[PDB]
Amino acid sequence: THDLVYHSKINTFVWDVEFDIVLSDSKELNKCYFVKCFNPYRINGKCDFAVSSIDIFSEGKRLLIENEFNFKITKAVHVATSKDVTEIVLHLSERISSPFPIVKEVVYLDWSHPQF
Amino acid sequence: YDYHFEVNGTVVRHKNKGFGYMERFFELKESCDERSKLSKKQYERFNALFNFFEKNGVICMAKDAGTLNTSIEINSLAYHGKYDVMKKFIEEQSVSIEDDYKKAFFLACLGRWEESYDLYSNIILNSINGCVYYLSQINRYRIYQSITQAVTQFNGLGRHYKPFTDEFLARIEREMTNFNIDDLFNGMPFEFQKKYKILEFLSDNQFLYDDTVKLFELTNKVSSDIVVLLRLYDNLRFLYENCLWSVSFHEFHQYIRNSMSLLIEKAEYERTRDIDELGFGFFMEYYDFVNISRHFKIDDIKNLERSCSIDKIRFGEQEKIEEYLVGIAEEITKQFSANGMNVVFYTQFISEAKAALYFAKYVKLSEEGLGKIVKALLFYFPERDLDIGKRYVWLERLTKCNELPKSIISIIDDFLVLQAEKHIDQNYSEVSSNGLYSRDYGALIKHFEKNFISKRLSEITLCLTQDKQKQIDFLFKLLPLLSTNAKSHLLSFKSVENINDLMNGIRIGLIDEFTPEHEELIIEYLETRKVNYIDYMSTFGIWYFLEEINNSKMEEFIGMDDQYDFFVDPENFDYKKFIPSWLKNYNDKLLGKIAGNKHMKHHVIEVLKERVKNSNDKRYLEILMNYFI
Amino acid sequence: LKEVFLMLDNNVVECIKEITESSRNGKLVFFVGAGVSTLSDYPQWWRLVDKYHEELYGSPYSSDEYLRIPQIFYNVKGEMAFDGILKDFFQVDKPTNPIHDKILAMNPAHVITTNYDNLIDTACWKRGKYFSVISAEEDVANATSSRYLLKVHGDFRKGFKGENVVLKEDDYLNYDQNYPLISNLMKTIIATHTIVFIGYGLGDYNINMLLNWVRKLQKDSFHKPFFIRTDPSPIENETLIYYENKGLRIIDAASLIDSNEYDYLERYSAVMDLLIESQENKFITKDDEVIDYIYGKISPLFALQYIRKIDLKHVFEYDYHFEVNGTVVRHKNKGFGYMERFFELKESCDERSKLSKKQYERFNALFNFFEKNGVICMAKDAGTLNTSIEINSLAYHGKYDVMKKFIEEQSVSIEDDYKKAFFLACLGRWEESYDLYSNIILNSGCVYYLSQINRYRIYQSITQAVTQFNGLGLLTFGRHYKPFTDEFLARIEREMTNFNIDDLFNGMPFEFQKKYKILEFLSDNQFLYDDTVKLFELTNKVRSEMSEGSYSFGMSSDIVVLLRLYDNLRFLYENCLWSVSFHEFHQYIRNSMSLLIEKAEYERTRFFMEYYDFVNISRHFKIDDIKNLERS
Repeated sequence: THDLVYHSKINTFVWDVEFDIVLSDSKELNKCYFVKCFNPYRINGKCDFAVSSIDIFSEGKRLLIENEFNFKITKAVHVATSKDVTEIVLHLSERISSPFPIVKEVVYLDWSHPQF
Repeated sequence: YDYHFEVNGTVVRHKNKGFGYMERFFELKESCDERSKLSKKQYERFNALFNFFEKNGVICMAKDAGTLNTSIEINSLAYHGKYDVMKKFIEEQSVSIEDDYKKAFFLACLGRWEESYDLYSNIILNSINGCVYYLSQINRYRIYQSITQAVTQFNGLGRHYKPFTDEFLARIEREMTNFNIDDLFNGMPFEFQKKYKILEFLSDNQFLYDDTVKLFELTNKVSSDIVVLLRLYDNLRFLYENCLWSVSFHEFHQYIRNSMSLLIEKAEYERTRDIDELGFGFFMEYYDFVNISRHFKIDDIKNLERSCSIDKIRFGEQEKIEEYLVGIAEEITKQFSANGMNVVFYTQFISEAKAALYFAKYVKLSEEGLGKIVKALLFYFPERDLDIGKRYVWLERLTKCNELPKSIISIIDDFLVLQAEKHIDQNYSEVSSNGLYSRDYGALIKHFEKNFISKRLSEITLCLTQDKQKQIDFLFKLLPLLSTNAKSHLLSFKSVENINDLMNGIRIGLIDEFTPEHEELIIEYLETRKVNYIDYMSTFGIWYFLEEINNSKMEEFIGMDDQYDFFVDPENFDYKKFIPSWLKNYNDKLLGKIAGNKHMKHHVIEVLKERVKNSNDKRYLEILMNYFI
Repeated sequence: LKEVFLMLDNNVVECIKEITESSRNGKLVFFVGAGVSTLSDYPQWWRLVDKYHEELYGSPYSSDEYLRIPQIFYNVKGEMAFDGILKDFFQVDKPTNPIHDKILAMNPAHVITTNYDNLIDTACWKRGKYFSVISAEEDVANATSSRYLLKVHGDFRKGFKGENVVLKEDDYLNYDQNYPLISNLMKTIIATHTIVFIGYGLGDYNINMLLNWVRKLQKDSFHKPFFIRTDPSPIENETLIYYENKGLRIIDAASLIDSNEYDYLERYSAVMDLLIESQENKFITKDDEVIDYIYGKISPLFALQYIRKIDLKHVFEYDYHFEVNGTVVRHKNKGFGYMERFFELKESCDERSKLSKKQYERFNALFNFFEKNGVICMAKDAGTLNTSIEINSLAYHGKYDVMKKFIEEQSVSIEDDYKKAFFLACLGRWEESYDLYSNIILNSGCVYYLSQINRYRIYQSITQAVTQFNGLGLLTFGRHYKPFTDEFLARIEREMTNFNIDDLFNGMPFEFQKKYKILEFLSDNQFLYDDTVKLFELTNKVRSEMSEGSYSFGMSSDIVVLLRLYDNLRFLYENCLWSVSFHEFHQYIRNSMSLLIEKAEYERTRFFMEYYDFVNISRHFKIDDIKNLERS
């Protein structure tokens, strides 16, 4: 919880942790995390609404989310110190009331945008 | 200490109690009548003295100061990044030992540290005024320090590189074992230590402690900005024109980072303070652009963009900046299009390469130049440093001052087609650290043209079969660029049968308009959720508010998600279930559409007013400020 | 070699010690014999004697025959024939053996040699060392450098002539007559430096002559020279004692390692390599040694009231990082870890009793110093580290009356005057402060150097105040104030006209310059450099964190700035240094606090104010500085 950083531009948490999750189709994934990208000036289509685009990585490779990504966290491990931190994740997941509470790293595209 | 020699070239009497020779010298300089009174030997000495003082920018005394012109001119190929020219200078046979010293600095500047170490050892052998001997001893120890640091860095870190042979590594360790740079000046001839006392500071571990502590004045909130800048230029000119390898070390790079940043922040503070009282400062030049490019990291530039407004800073010598930018982009082609990559020269140059093009957002570039930078950035930049995700941002930044013309559009189209070419392999997948992919480049072209059709991509799309699935879904992110025939050909490969295929279609841009069928598919999912009541539900709600859906049978499912009913009918929504956290997830278009709804507006403006007062959140404050939501 | 060092005789390791300390001190001189030159395959003199013998009698040796046959040849064949054989024998190129490199790697102050070759000369140029090569009488006066390459027997730089060199008899007979300056220079170097003889046999003529002159010197007026013996057989015990009593400290290569009869290079290297690798090694094995080494580094600092933790990395020569939170981190200590061993004794009470009677109290003195200075343990033993900030200085707390009374008391020691002078400066009686500091200098060497620094600083303060009062004081006050009489202004100008603050440290005994390396930074604003660089780095880091709206749960990033801020205040005030009045130091304090409050306000809406924080802003902030914080 000493590496735990709360970003306030998107109400998510940055934490060096992995996730073992199961979707609504019983599929299992091990050692997976997420990365969020704040790009407020993205060239949106007529149907883009979310200000942040999130990529899910498992085993060092990004996932193509072809199905519904509703999921539950079964075991969250903090990478630097192998102590199980799942109880903190679920406690934090309820509070923020936002999709994908804990994220491996947040990328801010605002400061690099030419319209910044 | 008999006089002060100020950075603007004005001499001030300080501590001498004898005859004033500096005042007398300047009187001899201004008027030629007294010059003929000197002897012939003293006449040629005065001419040599006069040449030295005008070359070093020491013009006259403080009380005779008039229209002072302090323009920085660094006569060094190394500072300007003339990589080709120094190579030619190295190749040529060196006439004198002074040329060898310039060569060894150029070899060090070009990453050939083993050759410079050998050259510096050679110069030391043949140089026992003895000033080049001392400077070579300083530089050989410096390059030995650089080699030792690089070996440690390479052992710690993308692929295993061995630029220095272990025989060379063992040799320099045996030559530099128990080598004291501190005793170097004291062991010099006593004539040298008297004549060249000003060169002693080069043997110290740190030599910019004085310049860094004087930087504290730039934070004063009560000229000095010219003094810090001219002191910076003095340090640059001495370290480059005299070819001293300490100019590439961390202490000097950090000092330029500290001095340049604080000068920029101080000017930013003066502007805001002026507007507060006057109610409506720093002017960068070619040298400032080089200093920021060479010494600032991308993070360090990022700290600059957030703190101040460089768009308010006007850039001069833009053709010289462009010449620097076309000159640097040429070297990337030489480094990577050919097999000329120098792994040691790689590490130092790419950081300057990344910073220059990142900072190239604020400069107006000609078309022929802009093509060279874009083509070098898009194609020849290695993916390890500038990946696909970061590279577009570097490319997209160049559009701030240069609105994308046809020729640059062709280059990006060339990049997109080449990206499609690598997708013949099923294993190939774009890796982006910014969550940003080849779709974003095509969106940029469609943003700047709105009518561009990719002919070569159309040919690739029409050639597609059901087998090479990696190519099919890749070009679905490039649908607007394809022709109608290519669009019709591609659409046959995906189906929209169930609701999940609709979301996949909406995410990849497969369809941008809602035929009534998807509304029923949209409708079918919601009734199942309503039946199964006792992620997407919030997503559907926004589309109805964004006028994406005109089915008007959306109100049956009001009551499950607080975001759903918040969007379907703002007038009937209860705002005690409102959570301010949603507005942080909303993009520019959606927030603006909420602002002009004339409903929901006074509720959210109240929730934003409450949040900023209670929490003082900048994101909430800026969301409220920009769109008045 | 490390194994070889482990069972080295206690005498040899002690001999290795004194050689190494002298090398660090810059007072090591190597006396290089023909044995080192022979390693490079230089023509030995015995073959020159053989050639002279062949040209004399026609058919091809006691000690004097080496000197007599060349003298016989010189007498009957002449100078041309003598030099003709000299040229065709000695005009060769030979590579420098690694021992020449290893000799220079010892960093010798001077190199005295009896060799007439240039092998050391070219070795010096390859290494890059500058030596003023002296091989004749005129070279002594025309020496351009302090470091001397003394060829006491001459060389062939002027030419391959017999006069340029001391080869035959009547050159050793009349040596003192033809080389009075060179012989005087060699004796002076030997008297003032520590000498290591290398490449010489124990029965060499030069060694006996030097031992003959040594016996003339009074007992213990000279350092016993070191002798590297590289003969194939181990030295006899009876011969060893004889030469030790003559004045030599013998290091025997044959006793150190097992080597072949003719393998001289390995014999020379085994002592040179052992010498070279002992430079970094601290000879640190047992706990009593560990306390002794740390005490030697720390005991001089006992004169100072407080030491900056960031400055401690200079005391141990960058061996460790001494963090401001009190944690020690290995930085460049490749040998045994004495800091880890020291704290292991601190945590384990039983091992303290294992220390000897002397090393027990030395550890106790070290323990009080390290606890007072806020150095706790290593980073891996770090727990909850919370250190209250306290400054034991009357000047910091504004106890003006208490300091005024303190001046009225009679001084009981020299530190009493030094504290009084600082208080006089802090009370504006800069005249009384200056002449007091002058008195401390006369009667004073830690206090001497600090008084000189403070006296110059107060002199700069007087001169600046005088210029202000003369130039603007009349307009500012409405009256031309004259706190200093022209006699005072003239007198302090006269004394400080030629005083330079830059060379004050260099103009000190070498013992002060090594025990008090950390005090050199007080001459200029270099002592503020590390904290200024750190403050600028975290300021950009902190402001970037606030810009992006990130909040970190745990340790606060400005705690490094917060600790470094009070590290300088505690150091400057408790040591009674006038640097607290520096405009640059005030800016450093103002910038550090301003960052702290901005971060606190950023964290508050998501640190609190103490008595010490109030004083810092009161003393070091201008009115516009405080107004800027109140706006933001």
